[PDB]
Amino acid sequence: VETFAFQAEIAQLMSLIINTFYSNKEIFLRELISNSSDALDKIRYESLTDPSKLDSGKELHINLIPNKQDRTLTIVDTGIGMTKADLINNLGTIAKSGTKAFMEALQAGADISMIGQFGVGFYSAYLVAEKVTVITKHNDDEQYAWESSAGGSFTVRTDTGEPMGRGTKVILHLKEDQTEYLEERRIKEIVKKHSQFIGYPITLFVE
Ligand SMILES: CC(C)c1cc(-c2cc(N)on2)c(O)cc1O
Repeated sequence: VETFAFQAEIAQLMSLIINTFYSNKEIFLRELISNSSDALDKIRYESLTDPSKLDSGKELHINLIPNKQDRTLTIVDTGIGMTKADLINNLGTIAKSGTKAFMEALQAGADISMIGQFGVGFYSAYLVAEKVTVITKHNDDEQYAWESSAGGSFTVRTDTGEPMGRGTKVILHLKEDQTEYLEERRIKEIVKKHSQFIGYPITLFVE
């Protein structure tokens, strides 16, 4: 297991997300679904010229899996996946510059719900999760697990878990007071409200 420090700007963003009073926490799901859609777009585009890129799975979709026993909500996609280098490099985002721009915008009056416009929507997961685990598999690289409970560091290790084929799984270990996001009707409501027109099937698992 390798442990890394977040860049200062990202630690700052995470602390702000965790410590700022903001009731509209449901936006985290929209941001993660949006990220999954973008990753699915990427593998779709690559497959247009190299159909064999889909050898690792032809179906392009998103699964939402609540687990009340583990107090987790997991968002799974079969998108392009990330390399180890991507994970370390702020999970394939331009988080350093994006954070700067998000900050500049917040000063220009913007609110936290606009976070996705700056390429750092992922970190909104920390509105509802005490810990986030990201499992990912990119074609021709191994499966890796990233994990962080904030506090300035993250870990990366090779994943010995269930082989994914290709794509990304975001596991949200929810805060004790955020278990509404495991309720079927609540997830349905959020998806219908914020993600009604995503171009890939979204399947909400039941328990
Ligand atoms: C963790 C977060 C930023 C995120 C990244 C990817 C992703 C990005 C790439 N290149 O591959 N997979 C994704 O599918 C979903 C996500 O919520």
